[PDB]
Amino acid sequence: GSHSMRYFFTSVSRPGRGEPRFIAVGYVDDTQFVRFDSDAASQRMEPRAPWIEQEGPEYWDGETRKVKAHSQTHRVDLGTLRGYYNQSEAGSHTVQRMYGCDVGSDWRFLRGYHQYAYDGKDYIALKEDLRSWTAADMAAQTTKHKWEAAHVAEQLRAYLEGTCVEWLRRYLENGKETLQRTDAPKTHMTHHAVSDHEATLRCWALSFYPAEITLTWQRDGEDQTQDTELVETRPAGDGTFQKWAAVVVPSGQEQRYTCHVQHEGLPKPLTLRWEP
Amino acid sequence: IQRTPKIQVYSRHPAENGKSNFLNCYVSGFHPSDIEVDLLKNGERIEKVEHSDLSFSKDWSFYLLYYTEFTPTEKDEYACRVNHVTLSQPKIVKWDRDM
Amino acid sequence: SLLMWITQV
Amino acid sequence: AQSVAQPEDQVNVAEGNPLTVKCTYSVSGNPYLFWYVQYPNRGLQFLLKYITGDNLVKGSYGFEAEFNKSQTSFHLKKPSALVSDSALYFCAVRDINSGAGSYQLTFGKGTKLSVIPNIQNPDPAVYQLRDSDKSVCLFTDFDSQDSDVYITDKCVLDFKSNSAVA
Amino acid sequence: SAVISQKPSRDIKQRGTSLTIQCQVDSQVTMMFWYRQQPGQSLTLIATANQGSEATYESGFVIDKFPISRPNLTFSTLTVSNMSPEDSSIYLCSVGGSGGADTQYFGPGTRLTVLEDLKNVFPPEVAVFEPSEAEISHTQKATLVCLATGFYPDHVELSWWVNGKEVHSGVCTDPQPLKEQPALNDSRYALSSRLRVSATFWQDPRNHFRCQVQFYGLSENDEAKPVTQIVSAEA
Repeated sequence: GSHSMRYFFTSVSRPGRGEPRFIAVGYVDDTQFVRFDSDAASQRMEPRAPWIEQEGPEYWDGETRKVKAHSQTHRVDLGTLRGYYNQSEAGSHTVQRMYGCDVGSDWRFLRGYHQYAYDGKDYIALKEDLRSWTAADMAAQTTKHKWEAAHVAEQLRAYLEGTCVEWLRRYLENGKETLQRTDAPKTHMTHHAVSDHEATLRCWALSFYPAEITLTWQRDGEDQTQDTELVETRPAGDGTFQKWAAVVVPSGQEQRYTCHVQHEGLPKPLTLRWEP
Repeated sequence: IQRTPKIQVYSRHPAENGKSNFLNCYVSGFHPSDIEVDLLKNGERIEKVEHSDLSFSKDWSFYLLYYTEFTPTEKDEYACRVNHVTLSQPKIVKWDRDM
Repeated sequence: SLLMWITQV
Repeated sequence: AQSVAQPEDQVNVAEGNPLTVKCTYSVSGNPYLFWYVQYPNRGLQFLLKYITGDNLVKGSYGFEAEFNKSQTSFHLKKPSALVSDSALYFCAVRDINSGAGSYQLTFGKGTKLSVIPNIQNPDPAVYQLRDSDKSVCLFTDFDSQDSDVYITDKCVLDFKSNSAVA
Repeated sequence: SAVISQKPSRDIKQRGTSLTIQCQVDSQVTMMFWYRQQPGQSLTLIATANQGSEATYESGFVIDKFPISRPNLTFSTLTVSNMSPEDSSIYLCSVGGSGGADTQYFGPGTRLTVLEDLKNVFPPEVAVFEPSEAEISHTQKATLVCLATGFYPDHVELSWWVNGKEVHSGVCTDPQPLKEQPALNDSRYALSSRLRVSATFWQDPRNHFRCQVQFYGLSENDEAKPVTQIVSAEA
């Protein structure tokens, strides 16, 4: 299996008195390990996975230092962006930041990234080469020249190829019991008559990690991307995920229909067929 | 520009009349970040509902999971009420036991 | 672990 | 860790000669370097910084410094000194590889630069000045080179002559 | 360019009291620090002013003694509680971004003189001295001298005004004042200054020559009154 570390930051302006909202969360693959919330009492970076708790006070203090710099920078940013777009202080605006890194099965650097958005739309992003920027509009171009002068991309490449990669490895080792597991899907099928001459078949996948899964339905082994309701992969609450797919079927003809489950924890891909 | 929340209402473990379980409401794909989410028990909301920390997907849209501890029966109807800037009124979604 | 150097837009 | 040594408390120079304020750095990772100046009764003012790229960095009023990796140095240089440049000068480093979240620059102790002005027409002579409403002594026009008796130090005005009072 | 107001600028207070120094900034900025420096000496970082939570303190500095508050990114205060003579120094508010390349700015400073006996605060006596006829003969020039004497604490600002208008050129004030009684623990100070001109400038009796010493002392909110004032003498 390959692996990722990702940090997601969301800052939101609240017009007038008091302060804006800031939420930061860290992920290793699809497992949240940290958070900071500005409305929380502690004003510290907090653990959200038992394997990170064992980190020392020097870790937690440093991460609390850095996340406050992230927080304060985002607040500064909100005013600047309001200034670039010539916007009033009355409106509520959202800033979002995402950065992190992926590794191969060899646990070497595969790619790094750093994406930034304003009101739910791409503003500026670092390219896969990590030396140059992709600006969305004229305001972002103004930031691009400033970040180019400040050698921001050099600093990010250093973190993304170096520090990011090393801490991911450590987290994968320290949290191996949870992070390096692969819970395969527990599958089954259900049958419900919808009319006189129609039935609904629903293919269920439960209790699986990681989240990436593929559920196809097939009629005579031909793909059926039409006539098929697919709910989004959703979280169970216990660190595993859930999904289902479904098809409307002319009753009598249930044995022609197959559901195909692909997943990391499945040695071979599964194939289900209804059986009374 | 503003996206509207998708809403799924569902249990952690498979529903079993008179046994412990966690009722979930997964809201997702919405923007901006502000959102109200209650869990109902025959039209009237439950007090001790927790939620996950806010994050977002590749298209920048937010997602959150709200949950509460519960014991279902045949008589009790559960639902998830959600309000957002995009919605003129709140959207109620009933818990389908087989979905 | 978080990035250290964060530069304002 | 990160630190800078400024190994010289006082540095002297004649007006118009080369001035050299020396700074070395020690850093675990890679350095961004900084210079700051303080004239009396003010905060530290920014001069220049080596971020990356060109090792020679030029700033203001003909101030410069070269990034020398081998000697681990970033000495401030200026070809011809003015008198207004007499000040407290601070070097400072930032370990760009640090991940510990201490964002502040780490400074040196400070080197005091004294740019002594030129005296073209030296003519040292004592004088005795009287109160218009009592008397004091004055040793003026000289070249740059007891519990109850009081003596002040050197002082230069603008023609330029030194002076000192008793 | 981030400019940093600090108010007050100078203040003299006594053992046991507490001063609350402010720091305003013309725009909103990421990191804020509180530094403390002796004149002509190294900077010592007190703490880091975090927006919306307790400041992070450096070893040797505790919140009980050094309260810090940061409501806005533009505004912060440092209080220094239960003061003593050793706490006397310049208190600097520093500011800057959290970027790698970003420059760290400082502010004008705040001079804090902490005293045990506030009754030893006395203002200066300004006496002007005339140029000798020997100097006029030798150089065709005239040097005026001004002596401030018998003042405490050490901080004053001497300046000359010719024909009721200030002059910086041809003027000189000492680098630092001198101790009148060097042996005592805390004695009074003395300062000198010079002004030079043409001989015909001084010989012209219609010309006016005045020495001006700003003495910063107490305020009217403290208990003749050695208040903050100007002292001046003419010739």
